[PDB]
Amino acid sequence: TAGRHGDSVRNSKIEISELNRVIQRLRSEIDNVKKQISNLQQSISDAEQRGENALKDAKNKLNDLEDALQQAKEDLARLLRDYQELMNTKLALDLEIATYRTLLEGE
Amino acid sequence: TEIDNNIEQISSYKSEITELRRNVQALEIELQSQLALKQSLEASLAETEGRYAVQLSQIQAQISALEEQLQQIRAETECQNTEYQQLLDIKIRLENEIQTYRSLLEGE
Ligand SMILES: CCCCCCCCO[C@@H]1O[C@H](CO)[C@@H](O)[C@H](O)[C@H]1O
Repeated sequence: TAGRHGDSVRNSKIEISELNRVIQRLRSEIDNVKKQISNLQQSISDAEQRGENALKDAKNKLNDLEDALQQAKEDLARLLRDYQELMNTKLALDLEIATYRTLLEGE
Repeated sequence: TEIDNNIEQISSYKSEITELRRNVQALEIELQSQLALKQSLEASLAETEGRYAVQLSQIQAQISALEEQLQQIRAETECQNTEYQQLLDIKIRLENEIQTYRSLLEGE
């Protein structure tokens, strides 16, 4: 019967067109995801080099600070031994003074 | 035989439709797999970045502590410069004064 046959051929052809457009859509989206992936890998390597540079800079900063700390300690120690010396001297002079004072006391 | 040509053509369309469907399934699966990979790479990126940020944070903590102690030591050193200077003023005063008395009694 004519109608049924025209219908079979026609709906098959149209189903084929349909399928072919969705195949194209799918392949396009797979291409998308592959490009995203590529970008992600590049971003990983980038993040690595950035992180390493940061670590290096920070380590240099810290090293400089350790050296500065040691230096400040040495400054302080020098100052403290100088102070000890000075104090010894001053105590000698204090001795003289207190002897004369005790002299005035007995009178 | 014309109609027979048409019929075998219908079996042909059947065949092609089957094949295109199988292709579509394969492509859907491939899309799944690719998306999976994308997500696991998002994970790997988060790992990388987090690890580096942590190690940086440890070091930065070291810089913070060190800067802190450095500041404390320098402050102390300034206080002790002050104390020292006061002690020196006192010393020189007593010393000069004594020596004035001495030189006077020797020289008067
Ligand atoms: C408040 C703390 C001050 C103490 C400072 C001690 C001196 C710094 O430390 C020491 O200095 C010596 C001579 O520079 C070196 O022989 C030592 O290697 C070092 O540990």
